[PDB]
Amino acid sequence: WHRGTLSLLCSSCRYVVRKWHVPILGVDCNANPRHKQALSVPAPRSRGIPKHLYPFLVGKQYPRHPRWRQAFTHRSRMGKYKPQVARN
Amino acid sequence: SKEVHQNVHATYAVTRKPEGTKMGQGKGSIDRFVARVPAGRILFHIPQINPFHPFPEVEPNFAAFKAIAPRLPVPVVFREQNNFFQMHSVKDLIRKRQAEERENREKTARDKLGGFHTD
Amino acid sequence: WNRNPSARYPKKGNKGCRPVCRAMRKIRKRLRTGR
Amino acid sequence: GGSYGYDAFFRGAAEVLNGSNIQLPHLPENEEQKEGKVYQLHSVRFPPQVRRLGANYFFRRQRAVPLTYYHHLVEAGVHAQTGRGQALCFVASANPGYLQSKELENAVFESTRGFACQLILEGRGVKAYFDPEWPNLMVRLGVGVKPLALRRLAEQYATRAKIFVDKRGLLLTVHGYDKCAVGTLAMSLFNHLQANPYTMKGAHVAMHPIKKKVTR
Amino acid sequence: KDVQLTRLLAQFPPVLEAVKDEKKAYEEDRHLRFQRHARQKFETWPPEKLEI
Amino acid sequence: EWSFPYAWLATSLWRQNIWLDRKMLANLAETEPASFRALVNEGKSVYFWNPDKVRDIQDL
Amino acid sequence: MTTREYEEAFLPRRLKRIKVFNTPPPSELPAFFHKRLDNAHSNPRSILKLYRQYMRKDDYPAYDWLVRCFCHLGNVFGFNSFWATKDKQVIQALPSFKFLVYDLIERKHLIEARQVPRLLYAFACLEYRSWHLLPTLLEHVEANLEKWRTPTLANMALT
Amino acid sequence: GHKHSESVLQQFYNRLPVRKRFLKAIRKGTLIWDKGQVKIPPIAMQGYGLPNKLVLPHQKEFNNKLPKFKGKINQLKATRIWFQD
Amino acid sequence: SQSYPKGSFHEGHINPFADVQWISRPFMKRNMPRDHHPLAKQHTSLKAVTMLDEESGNHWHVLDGKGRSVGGLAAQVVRLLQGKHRVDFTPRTAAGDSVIVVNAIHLKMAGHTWDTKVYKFDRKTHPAGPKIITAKTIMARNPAMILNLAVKRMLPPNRLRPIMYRKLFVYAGALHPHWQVPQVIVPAKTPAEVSFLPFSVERADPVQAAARIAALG
Amino acid sequence: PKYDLFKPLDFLACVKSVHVAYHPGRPRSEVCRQLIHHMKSDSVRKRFPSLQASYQLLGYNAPSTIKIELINGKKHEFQAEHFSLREMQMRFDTDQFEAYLEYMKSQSVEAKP
Amino acid sequence: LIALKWFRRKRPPMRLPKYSPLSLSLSIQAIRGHGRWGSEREFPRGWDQLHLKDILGSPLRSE
Amino acid sequence: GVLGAGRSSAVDVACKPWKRFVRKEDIQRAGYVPCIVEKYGIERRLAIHRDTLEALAFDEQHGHLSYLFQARLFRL
RNA sequence: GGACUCCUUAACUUAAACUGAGGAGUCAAGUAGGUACAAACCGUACAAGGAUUAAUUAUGUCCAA
RNA sequence: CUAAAGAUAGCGUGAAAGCUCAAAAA
RNA sequence: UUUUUUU
RNA sequence: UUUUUUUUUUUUUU
RNA sequence: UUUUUUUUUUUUUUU
Repeated sequence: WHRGTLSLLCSSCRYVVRKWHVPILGVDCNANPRHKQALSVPAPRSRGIPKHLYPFLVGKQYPRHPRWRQAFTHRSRMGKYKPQVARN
Repeated sequence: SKEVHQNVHATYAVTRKPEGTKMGQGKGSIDRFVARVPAGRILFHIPQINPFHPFPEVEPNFAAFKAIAPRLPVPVVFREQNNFFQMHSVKDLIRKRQAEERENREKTARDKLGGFHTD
Repeated sequence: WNRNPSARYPKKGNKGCRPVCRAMRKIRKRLRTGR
Repeated sequence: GGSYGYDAFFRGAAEVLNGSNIQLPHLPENEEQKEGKVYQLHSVRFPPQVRRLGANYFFRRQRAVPLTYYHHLVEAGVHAQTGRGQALCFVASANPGYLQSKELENAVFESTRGFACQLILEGRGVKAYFDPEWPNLMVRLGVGVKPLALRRLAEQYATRAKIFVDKRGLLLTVHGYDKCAVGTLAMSLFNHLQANPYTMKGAHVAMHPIKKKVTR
Repeated sequence: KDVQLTRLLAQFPPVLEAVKDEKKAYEEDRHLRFQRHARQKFETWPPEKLEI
Repeated sequence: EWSFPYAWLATSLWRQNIWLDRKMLANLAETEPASFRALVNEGKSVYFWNPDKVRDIQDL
Repeated sequence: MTTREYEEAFLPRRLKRIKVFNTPPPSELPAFFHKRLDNAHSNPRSILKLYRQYMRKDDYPAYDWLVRCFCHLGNVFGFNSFWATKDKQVIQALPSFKFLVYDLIERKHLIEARQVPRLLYAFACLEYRSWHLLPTLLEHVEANLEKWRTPTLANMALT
Repeated sequence: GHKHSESVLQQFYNRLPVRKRFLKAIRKGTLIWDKGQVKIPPIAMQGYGLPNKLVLPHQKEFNNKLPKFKGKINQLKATRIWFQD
Repeated sequence: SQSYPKGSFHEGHINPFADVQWISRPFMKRNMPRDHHPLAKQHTSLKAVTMLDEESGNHWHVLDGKGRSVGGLAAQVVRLLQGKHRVDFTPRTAAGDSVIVVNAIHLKMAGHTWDTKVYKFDRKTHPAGPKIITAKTIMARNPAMILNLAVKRMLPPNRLRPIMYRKLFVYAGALHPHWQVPQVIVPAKTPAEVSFLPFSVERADPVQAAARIAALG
Repeated sequence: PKYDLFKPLDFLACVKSVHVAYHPGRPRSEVCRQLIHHMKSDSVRKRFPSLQASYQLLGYNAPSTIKIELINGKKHEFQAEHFSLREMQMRFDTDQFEAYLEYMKSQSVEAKP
Repeated sequence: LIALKWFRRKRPPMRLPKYSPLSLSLSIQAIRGHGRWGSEREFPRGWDQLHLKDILGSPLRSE
Repeated sequence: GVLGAGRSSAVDVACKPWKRFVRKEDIQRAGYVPCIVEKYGIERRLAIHRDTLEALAFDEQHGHLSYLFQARLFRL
């Protein structure tokens, strides 16, 4: 009875390991042969996220470059609009 | 016999492109309704209070929530808050009494042999 | 699923976390923030 | 290694904290063994056979707490025995668990009496007779079926274990000095002597009968 | 160390007999032989006895 | 060769007010073995410093 | 909110970290360590670490403190304790213990009469014998033969 | 091979100098590749805490306080167990 | 013939709760290399020996790779082969010295490498693809190859690689067939004498010894 | 599955008769009481019905004594004040296993009274 | 010969020892007066702590 | 009785000063909870140990911020 | 009546290198360096010209180096 | 020996019988 | 040139 | 731990 | 428990 997980269903179940083609876990039951479970058909694994990208993933991500051109511009800073400036 | 209550209601509407529409010909018709459930919001709760105060050795019951947590599209965590305080605990008193009895016993045993003076 | 094209290869060390033509950067953040 | 999984990243691995406290196989372990335990040094007197273990098991083997060992050797109706005039070994330790290892008892049993096992035979016409003399074992598996030559096993296990059969031929006893060998032999025998659940014609290890079945 | 210990032991030659605590076994079956890589024989078609 | 890595050597030299380019260093290393050894010995003295107290535990 | 990693990702990697808590340092090393010794009485590692810290902080620690630390280390391996002789041998085979005994030997001349019984008891407990201090201790014992109490005389004879 | 384009995850697997037997296993999920070695995937037990190497930096403080298992697989008494993704 | 090979994990415990879940060996327990019981004389290994020659200018380095790591050994060998250890190193030419390796069979490999490692050999326009050969076969047939390939893949990818490769000598056995070169392993010598006896022998009373012997007899 | 072939033998297994004689209140007298209670247990009564057990209380200060006779005619005598339940069994384990071996050979262990 | 420095054996010294939780737990139990022989508080056993403290703290007599 | 109305509920804990040029984040990372005290007096800054504060805050094994937390008399 | 990326956001299947907005960098019109392999990412005391010289930067320090 | 033992938690049969667990003692 | 395990 | 080992097992807990 | 990561260009894991 291949299953994607393992659980203790009997009163005397024991988590063992079978020497199959590959090391595979399993559950053996003495009072019921039907409860014999073998974890050999799991779900496909996903592609994990690298650790080094953690800093730039979680938390408030502020803009890299700030905005200053809109707050920097002035008539005095332009030769075409400087003469029109009047302090009187 | 038990009572339950819901804390989230489906009111946000969402549209979907009908099968047979071009790239862009305006917004599609309403498809279904969803509820914007942010993190930390409660979904279901049972006001029922654990009556078994002098029995802290038993964990709560969450079979009902276990039966539906796989269904939900979000990870859920069980919770159970009560009015039970530390000060009002019998564990402390039991501990105290055990300590006292131990001490008493020890004292008695030392005094019996007479290896040391009394008082 | 999003796994064939080159706009989804993670940044490795010394790239700035935003190389040319990336989508997964903004996908994961969005996902976490709400899907 | 260095890669977060989707479950632990997004979901945060919340499944482990989504289990119920009901329909459990076993009751929770009582949290009684709290602060206030007083340890003491226990000592046991074992027969002089454990000397065969040597220092490699008592000193070389690493352990959490020290494991001392001493050998009290003494020069040599009713068996009126006392605590004096005989040899023995003192094994003392602070952990009672170390004073109950199966190896210590095996060191004595292997060189004193050894081990044994039994197999019971059942079924109509099932008989386990003997050839002219050892080593030649034949077992008949029902009426009309040819016997099974079991000489291979006996030759394999010669001088390590021996097989005995009662007059009736319904019991297969195995006697040996090696635990492993004995067990292996027994199970080897039972592998081809296993009984059918329907006809119930074969062999079985004692205290483990097979359940009967019927067709619908 | 081995040299020095051998020299020390050379000065105390054995006097009494040694005592052994080896494993007990059925010595009677010493003359038996076991063949591993032994093929199964089929002399005759109808088998009178099954050879495992 | 003389059990003195470049890593150490560089530091040792610089700490000494020594201003010798890698070109001359390398040329010396090949043409003037003795000269090079002199430099290495000079550097080692500075690099390797003893503490204020020395303890002997040979007989203990 | 923001994460520490995020913040740190835009600063030199070798940049030092600010201090959150600052308190005055201990003015008197002997008085500072005497109070610390009051808590370590069962853990040999704590005693050894305290001695190492004092040795690193000062080149000539207090002789009374050194004697007290040696007695504290010796007391742990008592006769009624469950410790083994291998644990005493490996302890004797440590460099820090050799440094402590060397420090005691250097200024052995500052040994008081009342500190001899404790040194002998520690020697008996640790099964460690020296020809560097025992000859001096015996001189004091014989000199003050006519002043020791009966229990001390018996314990010294047994040791 | 004949396929023109392949997934990066598949490609990665394709580059593993191992036997077919282990390749299949790896593909399936019964086995993992890490540090140039193949080992059994981590085991997630019900109620017990997961390894500190798999949780997020901010989750380690809470993970360390959970119960831990210091026994063998035979002695394990977990109601349910599965591989940690 | 009809089933998968018997791995090393088939003969031991399995511990999933650990880094080294199962130990792996090139051969079975009953198949591991061993020495003949009748030693005609005892031998001792010199670790490494070196021969200089000013006239011909060809230097030799004989090493003992007994219980050493393949990677480390390879790494070390590479240095010598390249000749980077000398002051007068010229990348254009091969400034290295001849290297001899013995006891290659005794090498070790950490992790599950003996049972989960293979080697690929490219084929020019072959439908079947590259030929795959397991490491157990290579160990069985020619152990030296294990080190040889590691060194080869370590050496720079240039036209000098063959040259550098040629000078390398690896043997599974103890001794070598070379004529004019010292042996790493030489017959053992008599231990040095000691100027002191670490024993204190004290005989007992002959009468009591005889009485005890008679009682025991 | 996992079959249990070997099983430890009970203290009262293959025993013909047992006799106990001790003085209540004597130091190191727990063995006697434990043995008595074991002998007069329920499990014992069911597993070994043909067992002859008896205890005596001495009216004077005297050392404890335990006498055990097996089915094969072997006899043993021990002091409760210098031994334990566990230690005692190791002294006569050989004869007990000899008798059990003979019984095993001769008959099946699954028999019932 | 210097070239072959990698082949040299080395053994650093032991900075500090290592002990198990039970080994450390037994030490405080012994110090508190629960040694192997018995309870010092219940009965004064040999090499006790209180007697040693007094005799070694007041060894000299009063003039 | 145990459940009597004549029972005190006050707590007494120590605090640490808030150093100059110190952020909330720094303190938080250090293993402390920053706090301030503000009415009927000058504004004071303190830091309370996490393991000490959280223990009072979350006085249940399967609970969140308790109601009682805001119903006490802290003697800082 | 513009191609990639950062923050906010409209549309879409919280899809797509699309479709369209608000404000910073780069390319367009940028060299050499790093990121394995082909503008957009990091860094630059950023390419008038010549020579066998010294430096805290992204970042590295088992081998290819 | 004393103490304790759910209207009955897990096996079993044809309506039964029988075993085990909890509790108690050690 | 590995660390930790209060009293 | 024993060539016990196609999906079958023993011993010892390392 | 830690040093060893997407080191996923190759070798190697020598701790």
